[PDB]
Amino acid sequence: FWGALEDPARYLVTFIAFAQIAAMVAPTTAIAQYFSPTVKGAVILSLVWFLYRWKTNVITRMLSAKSFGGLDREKVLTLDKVSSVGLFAIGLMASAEACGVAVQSILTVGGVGGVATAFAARDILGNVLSGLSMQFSRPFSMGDTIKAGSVEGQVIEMGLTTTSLLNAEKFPVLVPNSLFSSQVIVNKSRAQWRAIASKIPLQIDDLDMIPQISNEIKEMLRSNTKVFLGKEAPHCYLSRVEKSFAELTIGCNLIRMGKEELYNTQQEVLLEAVKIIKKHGVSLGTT
Amino acid sequence: FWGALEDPARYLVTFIAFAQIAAMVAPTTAIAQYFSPTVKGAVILSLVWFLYRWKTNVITRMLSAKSFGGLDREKVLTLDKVSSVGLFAIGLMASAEACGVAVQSILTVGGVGGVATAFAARDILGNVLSGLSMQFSRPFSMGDTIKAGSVEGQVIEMGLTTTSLLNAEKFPVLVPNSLFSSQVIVNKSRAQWRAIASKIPLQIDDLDMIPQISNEIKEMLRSNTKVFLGKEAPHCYLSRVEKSFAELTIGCNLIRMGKEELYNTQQEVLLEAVKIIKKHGVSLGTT
Amino acid sequence: FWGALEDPARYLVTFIAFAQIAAMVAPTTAIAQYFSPTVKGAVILSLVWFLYRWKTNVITRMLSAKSFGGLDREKVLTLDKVSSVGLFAIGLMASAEACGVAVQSILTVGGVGGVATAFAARDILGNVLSGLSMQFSRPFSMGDTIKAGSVEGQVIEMGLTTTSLLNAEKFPVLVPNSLFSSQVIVNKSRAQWRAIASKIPLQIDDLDMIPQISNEIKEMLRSNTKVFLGKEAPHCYLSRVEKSFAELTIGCNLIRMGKEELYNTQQEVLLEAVKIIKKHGVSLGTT
Amino acid sequence: FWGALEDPARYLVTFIAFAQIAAMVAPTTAIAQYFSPTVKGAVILSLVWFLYRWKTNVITRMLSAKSFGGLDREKVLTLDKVSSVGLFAIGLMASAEACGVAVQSILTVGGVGGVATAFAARDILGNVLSGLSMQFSRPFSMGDTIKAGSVEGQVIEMGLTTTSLLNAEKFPVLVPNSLFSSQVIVNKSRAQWRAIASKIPLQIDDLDMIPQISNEIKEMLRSNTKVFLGKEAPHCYLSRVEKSFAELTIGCNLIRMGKEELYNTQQEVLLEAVKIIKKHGVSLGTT
Amino acid sequence: FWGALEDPARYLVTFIAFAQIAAMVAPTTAIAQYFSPTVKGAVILSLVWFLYRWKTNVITRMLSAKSFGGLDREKVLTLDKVSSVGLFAIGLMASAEACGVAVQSILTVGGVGGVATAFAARDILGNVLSGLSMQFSRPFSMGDTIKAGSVEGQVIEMGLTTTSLLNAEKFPVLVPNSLFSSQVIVNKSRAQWRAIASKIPLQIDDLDMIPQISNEIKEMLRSNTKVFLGKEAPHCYLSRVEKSFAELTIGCNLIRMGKEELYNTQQEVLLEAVKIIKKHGVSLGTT
Amino acid sequence: FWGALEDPARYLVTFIAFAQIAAMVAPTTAIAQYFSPTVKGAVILSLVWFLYRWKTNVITRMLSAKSFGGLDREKVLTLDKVSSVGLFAIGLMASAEACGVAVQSILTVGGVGGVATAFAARDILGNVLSGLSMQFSRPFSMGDTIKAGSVEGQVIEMGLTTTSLLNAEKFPVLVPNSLFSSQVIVNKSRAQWRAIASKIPLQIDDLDMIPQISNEIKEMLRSNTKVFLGKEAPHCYLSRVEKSFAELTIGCNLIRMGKEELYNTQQEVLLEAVKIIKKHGVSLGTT
Amino acid sequence: FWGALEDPARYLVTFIAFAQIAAMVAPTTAIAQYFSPTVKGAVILSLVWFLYRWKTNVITRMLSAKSFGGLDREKVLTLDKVSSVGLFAIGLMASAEACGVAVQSILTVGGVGGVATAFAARDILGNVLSGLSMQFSRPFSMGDTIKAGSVEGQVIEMGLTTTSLLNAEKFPVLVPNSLFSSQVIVNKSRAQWRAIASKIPLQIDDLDMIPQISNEIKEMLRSNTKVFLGKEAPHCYLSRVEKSFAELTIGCNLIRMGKEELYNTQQEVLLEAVKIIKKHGVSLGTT
Repeated sequence: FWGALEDPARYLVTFIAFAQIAAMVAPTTAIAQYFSPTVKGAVILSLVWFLYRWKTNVITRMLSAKSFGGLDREKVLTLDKVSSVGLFAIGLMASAEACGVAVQSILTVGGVGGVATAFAARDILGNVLSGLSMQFSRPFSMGDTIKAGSVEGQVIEMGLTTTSLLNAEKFPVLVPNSLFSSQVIVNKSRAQWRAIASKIPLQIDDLDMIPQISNEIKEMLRSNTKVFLGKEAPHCYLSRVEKSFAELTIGCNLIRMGKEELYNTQQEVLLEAVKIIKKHGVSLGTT
Repeated sequence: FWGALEDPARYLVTFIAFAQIAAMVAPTTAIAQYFSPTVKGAVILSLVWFLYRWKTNVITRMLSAKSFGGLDREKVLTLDKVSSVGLFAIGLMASAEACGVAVQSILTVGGVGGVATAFAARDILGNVLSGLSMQFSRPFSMGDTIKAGSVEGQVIEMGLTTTSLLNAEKFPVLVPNSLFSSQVIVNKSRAQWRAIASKIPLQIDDLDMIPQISNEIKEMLRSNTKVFLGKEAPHCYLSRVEKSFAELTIGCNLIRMGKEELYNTQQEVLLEAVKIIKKHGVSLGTT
Repeated sequence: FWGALEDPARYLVTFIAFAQIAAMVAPTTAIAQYFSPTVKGAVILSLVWFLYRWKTNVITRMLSAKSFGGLDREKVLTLDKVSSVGLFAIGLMASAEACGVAVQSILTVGGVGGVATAFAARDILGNVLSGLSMQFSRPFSMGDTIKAGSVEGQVIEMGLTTTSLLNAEKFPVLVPNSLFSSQVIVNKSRAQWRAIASKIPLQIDDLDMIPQISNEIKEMLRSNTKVFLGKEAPHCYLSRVEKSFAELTIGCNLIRMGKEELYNTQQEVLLEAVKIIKKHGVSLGTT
Repeated sequence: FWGALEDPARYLVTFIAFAQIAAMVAPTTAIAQYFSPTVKGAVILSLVWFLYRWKTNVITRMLSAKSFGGLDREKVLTLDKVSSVGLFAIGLMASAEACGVAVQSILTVGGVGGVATAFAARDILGNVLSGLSMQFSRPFSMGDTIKAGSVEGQVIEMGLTTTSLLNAEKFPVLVPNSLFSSQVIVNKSRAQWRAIASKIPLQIDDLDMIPQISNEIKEMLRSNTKVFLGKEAPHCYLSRVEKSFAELTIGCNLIRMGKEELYNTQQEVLLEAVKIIKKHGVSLGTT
Repeated sequence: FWGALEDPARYLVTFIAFAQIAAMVAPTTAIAQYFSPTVKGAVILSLVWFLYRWKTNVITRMLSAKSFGGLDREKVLTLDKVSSVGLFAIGLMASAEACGVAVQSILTVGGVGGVATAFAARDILGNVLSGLSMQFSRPFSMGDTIKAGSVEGQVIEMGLTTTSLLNAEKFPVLVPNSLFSSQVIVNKSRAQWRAIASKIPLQIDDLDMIPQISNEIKEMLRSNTKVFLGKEAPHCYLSRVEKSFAELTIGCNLIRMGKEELYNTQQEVLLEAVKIIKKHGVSLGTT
Repeated sequence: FWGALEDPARYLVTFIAFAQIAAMVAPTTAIAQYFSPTVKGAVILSLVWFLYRWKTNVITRMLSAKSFGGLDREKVLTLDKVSSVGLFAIGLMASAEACGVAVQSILTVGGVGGVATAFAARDILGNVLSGLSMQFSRPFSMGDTIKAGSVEGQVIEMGLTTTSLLNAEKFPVLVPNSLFSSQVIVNKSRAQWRAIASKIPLQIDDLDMIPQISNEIKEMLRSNTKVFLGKEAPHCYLSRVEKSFAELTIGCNLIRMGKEELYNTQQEVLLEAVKIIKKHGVSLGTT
Repeated sequence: FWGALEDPARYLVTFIAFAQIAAMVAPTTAIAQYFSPTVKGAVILSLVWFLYRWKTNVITRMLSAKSFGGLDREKVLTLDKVSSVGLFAIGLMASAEACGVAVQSILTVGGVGGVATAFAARDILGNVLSGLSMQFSRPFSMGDTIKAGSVEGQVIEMGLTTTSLLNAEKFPVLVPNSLFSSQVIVNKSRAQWRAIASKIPLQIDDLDMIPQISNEIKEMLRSNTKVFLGKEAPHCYLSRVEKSFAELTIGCNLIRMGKEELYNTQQEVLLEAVKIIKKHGVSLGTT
């Protein structure tokens, strides 16, 4: 409040301005060595206790009068405590710098004791900066079923420090944002043309009808509705040939499945594929 | 105590103020080079031994008189020891800075010997800052069964440096707070619409009745009471088809289960599902 | 706007230039100690509130007039908020430096409170610099199916901070660029002469016809069309001899396969190889 | 010793004070440029060799006279060697700073050569600070069977740098304290209401009597003495249904077991549970 | 261009040199406080806009005239953008330092905002320095089939930041050079006297003929051509004795195999070894 | 040698002291700007080439005269090379600081080029400081069979940088000391009351005699000589009940076994336990 | 060359010394503000282009005249390029410091742009310092078959940055030296009294003859020649008792085996042990 707090803050620096310092030129060691360390030494000592009144009138204005603020009560009552040590740290650290008493000895205990809280606020401040860069980069939105670190889930909320995303067990995970600027984000809702990589083991003991099984499965997959063909072709090749079988890794490429249309297709592709395998008189394998 | 400690602290700087320095202008090298290094050199040397009396009268006022303080006795008796080296470090480090003796040689052994304890207090101070950010971000409360790093447990206490949460074995884990600003917090009590991902292997050898099993299991799951349907549909599709079977991954989505209502449902969904499988004359699979 | 914002910015420094400071030589402590801390103290205090008008007229010029800018609306409305704390930080940090009030006490809270955001912007700024080095080094292009960390996918987009590459499940992964300057990038589209490393177990119980199987498989592989021979020779040697079998690790080297020509060859090489094995009357092994 | 060491330390600075410097005002370059670099250059050079006598009279006073000190002999004989390089480093680093010879060139080899031992003492000093924070935070006491990193053991000793805790093999592990401020501490002796999570596979082939087995096991567990019921209910639900069986995950919640009362209960709960399973005519499963 | 760009760069500092500053000694605050902050303040302000013309005439000289330079077009068009912010950063950061306006407030936003890009360019600059040390240390050449981190491949190219090496699947891996100064490089082409470590399980049930099998296999291996014997002897000892067998770990040491001469030997050593095992009437084991 | 090296070192600074500088007051720019940059500029330039003679007379005094020193020859011949670049670095870095030529430009290439070797000597200097803290903390002695990181072995030697401990294969491991201040040290020779955690599977199919087996095994273990009972009781409970068996985890607590008395007890406890199991007519299990 | 390069380097500073600066006292702003910024500004500007001639006459003296130097040609031709940017960096960084133009703005772009290459040369310079500490600590020699990180091999070469050691596959691994000051070095050639830890499963079904098997195996092992007994006794105890067997972990301690004497003993100890087992009529186990 710039209309009601400057009275003991600024009127008591107009006081020490006029009463003792400016009007009075008393020659008993008060000009050469006290005119500068008691104006700047007293502007600061009554600008720190300006900011203490501008700060602790967020006690009167925000929590006492308004209904606990735009924060909560326990959030703002420890904010009028962690901003009262960062105001005493700048208060003693600037009031000792202007009074000339121990200038570069309190600045080195408060520039090193204040870089201790910069070595240590690399996690919470890294989350603030990475969550500040998620607003520019935009990897996801409020519905995208992303995954950072096997943290598959749809994004509930996007905060500054932590985005909360609702897990595969429908548990609201609260991912810190520094896991988004240092890790892979597999965004799974801005995804068109999804894919199948299934595998069917099959007991042949023939090893020569199997290019016709591998041809007719491809002829199933490219003559399938809701299958995308502009990207990679539907592949069905064999691998892992053993004493009795050869497992065919069926691959296909769907188009914009909605997760209940998806599993009907991942079911019916594999079932129709097994129908084509049983058409050639060969049963399925033991793995 | 600003009413009873300034006597040998501040009366002996009013002493060296008036007796030797201010009133006396003795010309034998006492003004050009001793007026400033013995006022600021003696304000500081009797402000450090002010803070030593304000500090060691927390011995008389807190532990000797009051019942061992708001800390314990062994907490505050090593606090009147770790604050007596941070007062001798600022005492020699400011008393050597005002006396001009070795200014930037003690400041570089105490600004580097004091950043050794800032390289090293990145764990305990990181826990203080991350536990100070848990008050603003609020990932959990005193009942939330969260997990940070396979550290599943309900939160007993929320401290500055370590929140203690009671484990799955009902052992009170004491998680440091820097595991909350750098890691995922799967908060499991602000969770509505929980889910089932079960799997049922089933020996068919038919592979063509199985869309009717996969349809009738879905018709069980969406006609089930206490099952949420506004989010993802109850899915029952097959995967991993082999020589004799196909395992059906039954998925469902419950609503706000209370962990004893939960397992009755995760039991009866799977039992009723097996009843529907045995209705179609197919038994369960070998995995 | 250098034609319409300097009026209250620069005309009110020509004001305090001429009106009070330059023309007026009033001897009541206004020259020795106020001529420099109120010109540079007021150039800066009306150059910060120049840049506040040049900055908040990107509100009028970019989002209000033009259609939300070359950024979006929510991108530029938090850019006129994160550039208004970096202008108040340089505003108080330079306005306190020119006014001489607490010079090296606000510079040490803003050079340490501004290196807190340099300890912490090592992820987002590391992504900017590594994505700035991807433009010079060029590991990949817009079609290259690269992989950084089991992150196999063709590159959709190449941004500053994150390149997005479409995964093996055709999910648009959004890889941060610092995973490209610190990790291996297996670029799989600037690849000629691809290879096969297959394995065929085979029940012999002879262990002496097997150099003729290993010779005739090599004679298959080097007399194969679309097989590259200028690099490593097509090898077929045995390993892992056991109670009944010896698995032959067939290796070959193809030439510039197009991923649907590829698996036809990886099929027919192994099938023709099994035809050569069954020509020598030995069946395949149990692994 | 402030009564017997100042003789060659301080009497030879009263010597160079009176004999050559203070009383003598010889005009051959001895006042303008030698009065300050040979008082502060000789106070320091006879305050370093004060601290060398106060330091090496811990040789006479502590190890030679007293029985090897409160440390050992090999501890204090290398402490009068690592404090004689930190006194020669501050001795040359302050004696070169007061003599003006190479001020900011020895301070930059001793403020950088002394931050080499601050980059490197982040492990031992991190253990000192984290073990100094274990006195305030108090995660455990001298009997608590804690575990930090699969380091299960009861705490023998709690030092500054390393707490030693006696392992599960009854080997005295010596955990560094920085593993307590950066890692989870599962304190297992301030634990009330311990739990059972057992599993019983059981060959049913019925799948319809099993809600009565799951009801009667719960009726065993809540009608059990020394079982806590104010927290989570005793659950017995099925999971992992397969070709012949369904494994029932029996859970229960005991009360303050003393590790030999515990395993009698974890035995008799599972035995009585198997008695209830064999009461319903179904045998146990194959897993 | 030092023959055609200094005209508006340097002729307009000879202008402000002669016209206003040097020849003119106008006494209206232009000598005591403007002679130094407007020569060095205007040398710099017309040396930055010298380097802007020397820089943006790499636009005219390199890309517009010559065919897109020794870089590409998109490489050099973002190089005339990332060198125009490092010239505006040094331009405002030196032009504000010479004009005296906010000296140590812009230097602390540009020495800390420029060490943000030194905390962050530790990956790309680490690759430049480690790839600059690969030229001195020389771990490999353009044909060496090295491996850093299971990154087996022959080295295609050796760049500054990334050496590209063609993988075991003949995919051109692009390894960053900091994986060569911090990790093991198994250089496999400057390798003489390669080795075999094979294993043969063998069903004996005798356990007493086996020193003669282990002697005759060694007599095979040292009487083998292309086998090196100056280093370690060819060993054949048993290990892992079980119910029926004992697996003999045959070791040998070849000489400078060329990868197709190699596998013929690794085949024929094991085949001849099995011939010696079948000579003693014992068949091979089950593992 | 302070009796024979100061002749060209210190006599040539008494030379430039008296001959040119002190006695001669020649007014041709030799007092205002050359009296200080050529005394301190020549004290240093003949104190660096004092330390070069005090350093390279460790060539004459230590290796040439004495038998290669208390180090070896190859140790001290590279110590008169790595101390001749740290003397040229302080020689040019202080000789350029006193001569005033480029003071803060060589100090910033030698305070940053000398903190490059402080970023990098965090491993070797961390080993020196952690091995300097092993002398105070004392985790082990010269016979203690400790383990740091699955590095089980008895400690042969305890150096400054690396303690060498003889492995479980009796290979002298050379552990760096920074693995002792950052990792767990399971000291296994200051261990009293060792333990057994054995397991016996046993085919019962009774599940009701097994509290008498679990009682009689405990009655064996507490009536056993050389078994400690003041700590945890000898436990024998069952776990992992399956189709036919229940494995009993026998635990016991021995007393100060000497590793050949140990395994006789770990043998005879399990054998006597199996005798008690076969007394109750039940054989051992399949696991 | 201090006899032929100082002509344009030093004769053109004797030129600007005598011709314009020293002899000429022209009063047109050439003494107060140009006498110091153009002597030190021109000593440096003709000492940098002294070192450019002393540097680029390693082009004439080393590679052009001598046969490509003690380095190679490609090593020294990029050394006359990476020392020509560290001479232009110190050239502009000191020439801008003496000319006074932008002193603390180029020093902060070259003390921060030169600590970017100190954040980044922590790998190559860490290898130089750790390989410089391998000369003092001496963990190994040129024949020692050491292992750092499963990097078993005999040491071929010991460089500054990387020691190359020939692998178990006889591939010359090139280990960086920072893997020796931060990791365990199991030096396996300064090893006396090697050991055996073998295991023999054995089908007993007796469980009472087995102390006589465990006694007679020990009587074999201590009555064995080339077996060391001054350290740990030869142990043979049982563990892992199951349905039919008990595996006896035979341990022994050999003496200074030479790797072909070794495996004959590790063979014959196990064979003789199996002979003693078959003497007691019990066959070997199934594991």
